[PDB]
Amino acid sequence: SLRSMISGLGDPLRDKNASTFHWDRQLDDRQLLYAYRNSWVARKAVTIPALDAVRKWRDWQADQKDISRIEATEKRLGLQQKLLQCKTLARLWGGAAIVIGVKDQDMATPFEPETVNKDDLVYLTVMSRRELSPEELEQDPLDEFYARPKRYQVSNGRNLSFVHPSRIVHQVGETHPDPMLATGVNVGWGDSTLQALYDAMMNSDNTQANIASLVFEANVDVIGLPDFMENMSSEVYRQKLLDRFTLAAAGKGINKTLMLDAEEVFTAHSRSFANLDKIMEQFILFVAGAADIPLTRFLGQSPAGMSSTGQHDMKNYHDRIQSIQTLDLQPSMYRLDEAIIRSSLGARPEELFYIWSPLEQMSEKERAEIGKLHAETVNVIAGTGLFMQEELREVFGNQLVETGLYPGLGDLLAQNGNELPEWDLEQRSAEASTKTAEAAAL
Amino acid sequence: SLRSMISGLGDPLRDKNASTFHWDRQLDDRQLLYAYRNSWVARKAVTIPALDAVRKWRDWQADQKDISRIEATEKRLGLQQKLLQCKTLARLWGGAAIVIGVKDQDMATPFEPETVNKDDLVYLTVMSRRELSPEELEQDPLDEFYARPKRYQVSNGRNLSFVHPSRIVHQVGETHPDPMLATGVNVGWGDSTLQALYDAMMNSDNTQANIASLVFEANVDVIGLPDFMENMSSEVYRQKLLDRFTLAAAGKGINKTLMLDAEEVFTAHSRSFANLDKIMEQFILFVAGAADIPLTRFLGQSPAGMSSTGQHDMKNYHDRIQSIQTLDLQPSMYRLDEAIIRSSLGARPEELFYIWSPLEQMSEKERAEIGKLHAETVNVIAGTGLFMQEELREVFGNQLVETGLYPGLGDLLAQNGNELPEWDLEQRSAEASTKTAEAAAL
Amino acid sequence: SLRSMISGLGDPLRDKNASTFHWDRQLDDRQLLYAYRNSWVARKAVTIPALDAVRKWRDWQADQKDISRIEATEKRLGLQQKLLQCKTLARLWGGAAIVIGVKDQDMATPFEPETVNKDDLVYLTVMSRRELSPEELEQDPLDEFYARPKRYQVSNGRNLSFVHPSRIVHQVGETHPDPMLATGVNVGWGDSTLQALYDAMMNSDNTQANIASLVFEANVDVIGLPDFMENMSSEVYRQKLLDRFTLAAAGKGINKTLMLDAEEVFTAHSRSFANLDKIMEQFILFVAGAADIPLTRFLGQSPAGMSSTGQHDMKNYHDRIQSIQTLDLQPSMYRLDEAIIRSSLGARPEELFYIWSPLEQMSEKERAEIGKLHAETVNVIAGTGLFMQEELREVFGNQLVETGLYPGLGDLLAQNGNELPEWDLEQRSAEASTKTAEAAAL
Repeated sequence: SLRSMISGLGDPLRDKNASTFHWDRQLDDRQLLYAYRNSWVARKAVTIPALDAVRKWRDWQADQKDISRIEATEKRLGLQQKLLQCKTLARLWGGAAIVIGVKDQDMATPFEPETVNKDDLVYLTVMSRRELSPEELEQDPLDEFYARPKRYQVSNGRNLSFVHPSRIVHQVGETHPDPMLATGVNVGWGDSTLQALYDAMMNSDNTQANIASLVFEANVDVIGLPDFMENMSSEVYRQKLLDRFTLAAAGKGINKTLMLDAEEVFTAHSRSFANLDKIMEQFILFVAGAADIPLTRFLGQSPAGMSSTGQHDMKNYHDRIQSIQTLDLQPSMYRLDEAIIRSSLGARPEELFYIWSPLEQMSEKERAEIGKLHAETVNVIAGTGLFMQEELREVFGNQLVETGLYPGLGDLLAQNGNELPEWDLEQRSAEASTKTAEAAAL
Repeated sequence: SLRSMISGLGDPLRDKNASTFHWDRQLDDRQLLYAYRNSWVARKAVTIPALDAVRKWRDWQADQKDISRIEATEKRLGLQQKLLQCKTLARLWGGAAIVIGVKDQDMATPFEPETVNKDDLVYLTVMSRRELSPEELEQDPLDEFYARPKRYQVSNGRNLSFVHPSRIVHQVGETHPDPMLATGVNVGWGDSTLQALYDAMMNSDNTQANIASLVFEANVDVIGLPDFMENMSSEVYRQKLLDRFTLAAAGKGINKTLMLDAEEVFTAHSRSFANLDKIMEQFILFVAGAADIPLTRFLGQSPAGMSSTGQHDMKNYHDRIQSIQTLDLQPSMYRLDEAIIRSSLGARPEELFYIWSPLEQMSEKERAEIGKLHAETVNVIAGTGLFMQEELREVFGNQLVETGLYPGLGDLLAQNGNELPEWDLEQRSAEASTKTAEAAAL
Repeated sequence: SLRSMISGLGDPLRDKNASTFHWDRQLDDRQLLYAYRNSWVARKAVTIPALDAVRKWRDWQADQKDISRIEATEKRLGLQQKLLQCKTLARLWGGAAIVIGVKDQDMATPFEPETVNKDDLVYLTVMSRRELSPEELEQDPLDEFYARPKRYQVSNGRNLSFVHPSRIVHQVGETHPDPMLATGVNVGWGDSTLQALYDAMMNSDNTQANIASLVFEANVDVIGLPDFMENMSSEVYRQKLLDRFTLAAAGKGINKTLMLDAEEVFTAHSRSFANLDKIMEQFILFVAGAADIPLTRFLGQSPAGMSSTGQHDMKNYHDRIQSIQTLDLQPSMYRLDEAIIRSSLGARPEELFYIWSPLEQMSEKERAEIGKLHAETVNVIAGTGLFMQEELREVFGNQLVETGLYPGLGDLLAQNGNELPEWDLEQRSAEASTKTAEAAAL
């Protein structure tokens, strides 16, 4: 910091630039509901960066007619919607959690739903931190889920139901830096995301309601009567005055002219609206920066965006979503996603995985131009002898279904699976001339 | 420095330009928590330059079905998330540390977890400088980890647990220049990154709360009564006045006209908002420069970016992240990354390494155009005789999986490994005509 | 210089333009620590032009399986980080030095670690000028390291340890012009780089703290009471006044109107913020020019850069770094870099060297287009008979690994080294028809 001996440039008593500033903590438990429900600024910062992470998602890899019924268990349970509805409650409140139910599982055991090799999966109920209880910490620096609550008092009505954390997907809004020293309602949970952007939000919403108040007082005018103290001294006298000024100040304007006495004044006070529109747009920058959403997605496609050059428009926004898909949704679904591939009739392979779907929407003419190039990498790879032509039917057959170009492509077990008559029992002509190569040459 | 004998241009008593300036050190222990939690400026400067360094990461090299289970030990331990959660605490506080646990390892020995050739690795717990203790320095100028604490008092509750630094990954925020003369809480640790950008942050956040205060006082107006000293002299008299001015100054504006006496004044004082919006944007430059993040990532995609030309948008920002991946995360993981490749059933090769993944997101049409060119370098290289066609199946097979173009490509041990019938037992026709070359020519 | 006889244009008594100016030397020993730690301007000018010189570095040349273990000795000692941590301390302070330790080496001898042909290298400790001592000069104009200190008192605690300069890499910040006449703490060292840019730094940081002070006084207003000398004459009277003006001047603005007496004044004084934002940006030019960093790297990608045309953006900045890599890091590592290639089991070749890695980051699509052209220079060179096809397997095999296109390319000693069956024992058909050329023609 700077401090000058003359002119007081850094003195915390005289100068107040940054020399007299600090931060006090701020807390909120009820107005989180009021702000989310009654403000479009607060509802957009909660929903949309969590809604764009599960729009397109999770194309699997192996096909032994098994990519079809590994999705049938997802569509039955509604795992797409229940991960969206969980992440938003973790975004609004301090955190939320969805709890897994495998059939015939007892209590908060050391609870792995990984060994059960059946087709038994029924429960996916999702609850916020309102309906859970993080009522331990267990600071032992050797346990799995260290500094995490080990036991969840969760039920309504009938029983108590201690639940073990390995039965629970654990979702937080923002990770607290010192989780043992943390306080408030969210003890074993994270912190809300209306915490940091509360000051940026209330600066913008106050100046909207102030500048829209000045438009009513766009020009107020006064009329000064000489002895006005005495006309307004009874009821019968003052209604003789104010009934006539109603009919005389109703129709003034372009097509009527006022008549006044030479004493009466009639000045007009016009307010100023200079530069009050570049102020309104510099505050929604600081909200959109606080939510980490560009103004081509926040505030829709706004005309006041002049750095969206036509190749790198929103490439930073899809770099933020892929840091949620691989850092907040990928680790916490580890007791899932090996249990649901376990529910393919009990059998679980090892080289079975998934990737996340790409996020950029492509045009219909661009998807035709993409599919024209994928057919032409194959023509160059198959032209050189480096892979089996039995082999390329699987790989190019699999890449061309998840593109969505030829979606009705059922080739496994219907179209002789992966076998044609012409692979090995037609390449005799290459095996014939090598038998004639040196035998009929010398 | 300049100094003139007349006009006092460099005199530290008369001129105060830079002649009367110095720096005093500044310290902070509690408001690091308040600023990180309650300010979007401070939380963004901590998280995002440490979050973009572990988004995409570490594609390995050798495939003897071993790139699959060398990642299974990473996904089990959660090494992706626990390196992100470690670097942020080192970024906020003075430093942080994650400690390795190999099964059946005793104490703070001269502790190499490199010789143990088993499949034994369980513990990865990550703690800040709050929960460690750097309680030596050992200034001997010959030891490994010179000027580094040699012993860490770390446990909670039960025992004391001296821990050796070779069991610990050591992460700091900013490296202190003179580590022996250093003081404060962080003795053997680094310095926080809210240290340097504290002045740049508080300049911007003060001027946000001042300019949003002037919008309430956008135009205040006064009304001067002639004898106002005497109406406001009791309770019954002054409520006769202020109840009527409520109903008379509530509805003034476009559709109602005030009536005043000819003595009463009613002036209106309009404040000025000239150039107060180019000031607001020049202070977030100096924050984004202090955090070393461009305003196309800081403050999202901001419309006030006019030097992001369409080829070199953020090429400086990915040059900064690759200087973290190879200078702060690459050396400190040296007792890791040879222990985890040791946990491939005890056997560790020598020519096994990794590179860091590229950081630029590519479009879906651009990844089709990249894969169309990789197939065409092979067609030119295989067309000239310089490499084995047995050999190019491995190299082009390995480069085409980490691209993500043909991800379901299991060719090792399933597709006859690396062997086709047509490599050597089909090139007889080239070996036939050379037997007919000079034998049947003379 | 100019000087006019009338109008006094160059008179050092009357005119003060440049006629009354000189320079006094300036010194600083403690505030180098305060400015580096508490100012983002000073820390960026030290670290970044020294951090971008060791980001990518030193691809070696010969491969006889020896480029792999000539890097294993670098990665073991941490020579990448310890050259970065040395150059920054030389950049901040007057200079710094890293000292080499070869096993079983005694004292400050005439000390060449070049003759020792073993695998013995353990010590790399790096110390600033704080922990060394340049306590001779030896002005004899015939010696190696002329005007350089010949002996370094360096240890802590136990012993004295005279160390010879050929055991030491000598790094300075800025080379002093007259090193024998030099004074201060840095006698045998260089000068700091906060020396020259001290005036440019303090001009910018003062005007940041002044213009952010005016925003608090954006519009101050006064209220003049007629007899205010007499209300403020006791304690009970003045709190009757100031408690009512609190509740009357708290809520003034758009939705409340002040009521004053006709004597009371209420003027409002609005300050001026004209052109105070083009001043703020002309001072960070002169800092970035002083640090010799363009504003597309200093201050991140700033929107106020309008000479970064899309082909020659930062080509001057990489011309400055290559003048550090070949003029400050290349000569001083001469007792290294022949000792570390000596540590390849004692044997040192002669035609073994390195180049520095290129600095421009390339896109992923551009690295595909680069590799498509390198395959096509080979197709034209191998098509003409000017080089052995045995030979091009080494050269194009070596250039295609350091590009990073096909990184898993182990061809030496695994893929029959450099030999195929088809080089010489398949070109019989060219040697056959020349035997049939003139023999079977006449």
